[PDB]
Amino acid sequence: NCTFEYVSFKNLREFVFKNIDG
Amino acid sequence: ASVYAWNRKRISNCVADYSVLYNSASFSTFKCYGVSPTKLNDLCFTNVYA
Amino acid sequence: NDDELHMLMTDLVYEALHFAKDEEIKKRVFQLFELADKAYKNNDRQKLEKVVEELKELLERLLS
Ligand SMILES: *[C@@H]1O[C@H](CO)[C@@H](O)[C@H](O)[C@H]1NC(C)=O
Repeated sequence: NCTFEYVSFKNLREFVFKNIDG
Repeated sequence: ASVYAWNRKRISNCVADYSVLYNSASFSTFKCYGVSPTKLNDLCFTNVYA
Repeated sequence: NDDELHMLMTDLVYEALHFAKDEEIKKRVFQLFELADKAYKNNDRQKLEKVVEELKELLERLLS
């Protein structure tokens, strides 16, 4: 079920992934 | 599509402007069963299936 | 009894309209009232009972 779709060492890439209230 | 095997378009994550469909005189009927036809713009749903 | 039934009918009409969030529900309830009103005046017990049973189911759907 494709209910959602969206399209937009030398380096450090930091990310935070959190899931709150959907 | 046919009634037996119809088309189901999933619409979501967009602005569901119903004021055009409601006001349009091209329709022979426009009737709602659970939600008033004039409040459709204010009620924000998770999904609409066409 | 036909008069008791008529009173039940109008109680159901009031409540059915009270909980009639949409317009289609109100329209159906009013139609049911009109049919019952005519049946009552013409002493048609079966039509009056039919409307009452239909109103009960309609209201149950609105409440549950
Ligand atoms: C879509 O969701 C339904 C459950 O409502 C499921 O039965 C069906 O297999 C899913 N279809 C796809 C392609 O994942």
